[PDB]
Formats: sequence, C-alpha cells, structure tokens
Amino acid sequence: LAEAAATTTENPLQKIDAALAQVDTLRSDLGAVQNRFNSAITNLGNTVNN
Amino acid sequence: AAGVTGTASVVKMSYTDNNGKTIDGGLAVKVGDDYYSATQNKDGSISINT
Amino acid sequence: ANRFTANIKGLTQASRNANDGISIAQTTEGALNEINNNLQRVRELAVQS
Amino acid sequence: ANRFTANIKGLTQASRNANDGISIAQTTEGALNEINNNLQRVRELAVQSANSTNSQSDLDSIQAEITQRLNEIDRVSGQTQFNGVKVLAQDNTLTIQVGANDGETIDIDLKQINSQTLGLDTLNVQQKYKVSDTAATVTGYADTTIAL
Repeated sequence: LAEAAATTTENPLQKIDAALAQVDTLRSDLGAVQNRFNSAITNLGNTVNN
Repeated sequence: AAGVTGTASVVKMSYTDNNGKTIDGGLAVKVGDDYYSATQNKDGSISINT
Repeated sequence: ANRFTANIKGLTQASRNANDGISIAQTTEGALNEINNNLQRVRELAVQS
Repeated sequence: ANRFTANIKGLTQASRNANDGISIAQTTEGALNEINNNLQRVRELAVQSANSTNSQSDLDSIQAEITQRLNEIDRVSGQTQFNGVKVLAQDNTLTIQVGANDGETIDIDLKQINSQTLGLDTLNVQQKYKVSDTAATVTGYADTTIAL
C-alpha cells in the first residue's frame, strides 16, 4: 500500500519522466510482438493452402 | 565455483547517454573491472542471476 | 495423405491461437495508453507546482 | 504389347512423382516470400536508425523490432517442413524420378536459410551506453541451516 509521504519530493520531474520511459518501452515491446504475430498468421495461411 | 578469480562487492548501477542524460539500473556484483547482475531476496540477502 | 491432413488441422488451430495472442497484446496496449495520459497530466501539474 | 503396358504404368507413376515435386517447390517458395517481407522491413528500420537525431532509447526500440523480426526469420527457418522433410533447415539435394528408367530424373537444391547463414545475427543499431556504479552497502541478516 502507498506509504505516507513524510516530506516534499525533490526532483519530481526526473522521476515522472523515468516513469514515462518505462511505459513507452513496454508499449514498444507489445507492438513488436503484435507484428510477429501478423507474420506468423500470414505464413500459416500460405502453408495451409500449399 | 564458477572460477572467477577476484574479490566481490554489491553495487547499484547508473547509465548515461551521449547527451549526458542519466537513468538508473538494478543491482550488480562488481568484480574489479567486470560486472555481474544480481537480485535481492525478501531478507536483503543477495543472489546473482543465472 | 493422412499425415497431410493432420498437419492441416494443426496449423489451422495454431492460426486461431496466434489470433488470441494478438488480442491480448492489443488489450494491454490500450490500458497502457490510458496510463500514459494520466502520467502526462501529472507531469504538467508538477511543472505548475 | 506387354512392353507397352509396362511403359505406360511407369510413365503414369512418373507423372505423379513430378506433381509431388511441384508441391514441395510451392511450399518452399511460400516460406521464402515471408522471409523476404521480413528483410524488407528490416532494411526500412536500418534506414531509419542512421538518422543522427535518434536518442539512444529510440535506437533501443528500433533494435527491439529488428531483433523480433530476426527471431521470426529463424522460427520459419527451423520449423517449416513438408512431409516431415525440413525444407529450409539444412543444405540438401532432392531428386525426383520423372522417367521410366535410371537417371531420367530432376534435381532440386535446397539451402539452410536463417540469420546465421545470411550473416545478420550481429545486426545491431545500439550505440554504447555509459556505465557507472555505486556502492550499495546492504546491512542485514538471514539464517542458515547450520545449527546452534
């Protein structure tokens, strides 16, 4: 559970941007895996027909 | 046991990019000039990733 | 021919599995989008503070 | 007449064999098509990466997609098979019997295709990050099975 903040938080913007970086890295990974799935499905269609 | 001939220590990693911006890494076990990545147990005890 | 039939059936089922994977990926990404918007608003407020 | 019948049977079966050959050719060509599309995309990414404005995180993303494409190439290379014969895993020769006699045959050559035989395993767009470290002194305790 969120511990209670005892003091003001210094350098907040650095931390917020670090969080943004985390988020966008994960989004990139998910996009890449989606594309892999598209390739796999295309291959499966052609293979089945042959 | 892995035959690494040296002394060991536990360190926290920081990285920089060519623009001079900085980000933080995880825990690593340092052996002189060479690094190994580590994880921490529920008790503060340390394990190296394998 | 029977061996061919087995392969065909298996590959069709595999196609459907891959579709399931795409779906879960999309769901995750959408949730991440909403989270990103919230973080943007927080950064803006931090600047204002 | 009996000779004629023998030859007729032989040539019919040879026609069947040739049909088999066309089928396997089609399968292998089909696989190569998708490998080609993957390579197109990878070249697109390589072009994108060279722009000097990219920050290193962006290079990391581009490398992520590149790596996944290469992994897909290897997956197709390893898994694709036809009647048990792994067409693209190894270099090998196949021979189809298309006549009624010795040597009335056609040969098909096949190649191992993957990131390694294409010389692309080392494909990487990442610039070096800078590495520093700090002393994380952990005071703490835990118990060991050795008895008191």
